[PDB]
Amino acid sequence: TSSELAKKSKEVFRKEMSQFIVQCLNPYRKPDCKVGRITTTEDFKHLARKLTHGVMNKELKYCKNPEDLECNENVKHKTKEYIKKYMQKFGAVYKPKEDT
Repeated sequence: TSSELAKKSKEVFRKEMSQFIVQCLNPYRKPDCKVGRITTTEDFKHLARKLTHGVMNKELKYCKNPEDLECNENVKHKTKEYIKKYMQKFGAVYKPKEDT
């Protein structure tokens, strides 16, 4: 049932994860963020979207069956760790035009 299960699971996942990523990015949008400080809300939102999309794509590659495409613990783990490591490339400020 995973073709349709996943229709709903990807949107739910991407939503959960966008919220989780949003939560994760929250300290970065703060004016005293040392690393990967998010410039603007639009950038914050764009990045949250983008990160959701990259976690999603990478696991869709290494999972292939979206019955497991969930913003689960494993995924969260991978995500927030990915996020940190990701934002470390921006430097002080988040500069997506100089992103990977």
